[PDB]
Amino acid sequence: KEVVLLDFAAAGGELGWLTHPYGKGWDLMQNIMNDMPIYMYSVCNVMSGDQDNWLRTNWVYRGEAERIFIELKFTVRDCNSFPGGASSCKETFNLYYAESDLDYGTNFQKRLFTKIDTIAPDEITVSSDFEARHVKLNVEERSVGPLTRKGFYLAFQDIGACVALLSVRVYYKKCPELLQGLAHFPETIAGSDAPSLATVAGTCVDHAVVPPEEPRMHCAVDGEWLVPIGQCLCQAGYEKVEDACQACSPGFFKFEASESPCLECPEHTLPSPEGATSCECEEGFFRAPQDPASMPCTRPPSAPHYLTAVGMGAKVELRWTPPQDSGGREDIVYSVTCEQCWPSGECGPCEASVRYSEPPHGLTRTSVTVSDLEPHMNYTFTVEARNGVSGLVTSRSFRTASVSIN
Amino acid sequence: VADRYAVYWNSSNPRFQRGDYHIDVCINDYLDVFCPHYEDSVPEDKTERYVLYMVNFDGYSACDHTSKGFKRWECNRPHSPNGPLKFSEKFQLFTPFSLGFEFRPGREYFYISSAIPDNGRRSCLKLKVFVRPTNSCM
Ligand SMILES: *[C@@H]1O[C@H](CO)[C@@H](O[C@@H]2O[C@H](CO)[C@@H](O[C@@H]3O[C@H](CO)[C@@H](O)[C@H](O)[C@H]3NC(C)=O)[C@H](O)[C@H]2NC(C)=O)[C@H](O)[C@H]1NC(C)=O
Ligand SMILES: *[C@@H]1O[C@H](CO)[C@@H](O)[C@H](O)[C@H]1NC(C)=O
Repeated sequence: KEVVLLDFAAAGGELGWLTHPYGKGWDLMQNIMNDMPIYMYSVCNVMSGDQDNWLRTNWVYRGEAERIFIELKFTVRDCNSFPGGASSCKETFNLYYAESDLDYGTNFQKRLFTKIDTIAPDEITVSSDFEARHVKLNVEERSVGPLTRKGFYLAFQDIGACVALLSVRVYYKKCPELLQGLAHFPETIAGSDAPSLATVAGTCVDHAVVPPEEPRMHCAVDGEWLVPIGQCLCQAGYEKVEDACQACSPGFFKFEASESPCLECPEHTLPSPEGATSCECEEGFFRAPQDPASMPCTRPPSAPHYLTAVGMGAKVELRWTPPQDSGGREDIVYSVTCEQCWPSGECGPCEASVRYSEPPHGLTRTSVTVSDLEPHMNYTFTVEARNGVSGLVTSRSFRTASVSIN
Repeated sequence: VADRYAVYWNSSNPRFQRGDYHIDVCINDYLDVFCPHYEDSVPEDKTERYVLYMVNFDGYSACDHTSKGFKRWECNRPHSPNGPLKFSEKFQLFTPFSLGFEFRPGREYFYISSAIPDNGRRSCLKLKVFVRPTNSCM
């Protein structure tokens, strides 16, 4: 976006800038064009030889601007299309400028100016663009920086030429206020040097922030933004929408700080309210200390579906099928126990005197082999299916069988 | 009134209502032409509106703006905010606009009007302008 300090063009010709010397130089004409009324500031002392015709714009208040952009529109007439033709004429005039801290009114001072460029035409109005009434108009442009003082002046020099100032237009440059990826960036002003990169701290919209990288933006001299460094993420319980950050729908969630949307509630889980961090668990289901809240609601494992104990030789081979309801998990650990109901009658748990071919508790297999045994005993055995959520439970789940050897 | 010659262009003028209104300007002198201005207390019908034209002799003579001649000014605002609707002209030899017009020292020039409401298509208003020559301006 641009911000204007001046537009003689659209001032309906009521500005009237100081001329010099005292009205013998530059002059203001009206005239029809495209049927609408237009005014110009023209001079044409091609003949009078020794010139120095200034025309000095009012007083432009600086404002925020540091490099201002001047944009003159104008027709210049050719030097051979003059009949008298006194060839001291030209088609180059001069743009100037003054920093001041106080409108010097109609006090004027040439020396006080420095010069920008010597503007010249990209199209001369020649003796023919007249007969037809052809309007050979020039758009030329320039600018200058950087501007320290309160307020400044333009002003033009004529050394004898047939010029005619159609538009003066002054404006400067700021980079649009911006939402770009969950950070908010000001509207903020370009600047004087040519590789001048405005560094602008962004700020994180409602609901979002920085993981470690900072949100930052780069604003150029042409009033453009440039090197997106960083971003902001829709925080714990919220999902990015458009350039907003809308809460998580009826029955969804977003646990951490992620570029990712709202994952819909898992299984065994109660239709969460508006914007829920982790999904609410159902009565009769659980989660572990090293669990993700994505990894749905589970329960301890039903007992081995099938139990047997092949008394193969002297060593009993134990063989059992895996649970019919895993508790929706895949982390089950079989723990096995023993006994000694002797007939006699006195019952009483085993003796470690017996030997196996694998450790007792936590078994990722479905079988072992118990050697080191005592022939004749209602050798009671019981295996157990336990997972990870099998501690939020005193209520056990196991399956048992018995054997005697010879 | 030594560089700038003014004239108010409304029917109720005793130099125009004649028929031979004519003036003597110099090279580099201005000609301000003030339309008929009307206080908001004017009932639309009594508001003079015209369409100024710059023509030659013939064009000046038979009040005819169709054949040849420029259309230079336009008094469509009988209700202009800051006094009367101004239309200016500078009698400078040479002009850097196709738009503009140039003026020869010791020729004469001619201007004529036709009402915007259109009222009585036969007579009309008219100014003549003679240019004092190179050195008779003083
Ligand atoms: C139609 O024509 C009339 C005669 O041509 C106009 O009458 C003229 O009004 C002028 C301004 O309204 C007067 O000029 C003013 O003179 C006084 C005193 O000298 C000054 O204060 C003013 O500066 C000056 N003009 C301005 C720009 O204010 C004339 O005195 C007067 N002329 C005569 C001979 O009557 C009518 O105004 C005009 N009416 C319409 C409808 O346009
Ligand atoms: C031990 O074996 C007997 C068969 O003799 C069986 O009926 C019983 O289930 C076992 N003991 C118990 C606890 O009932």
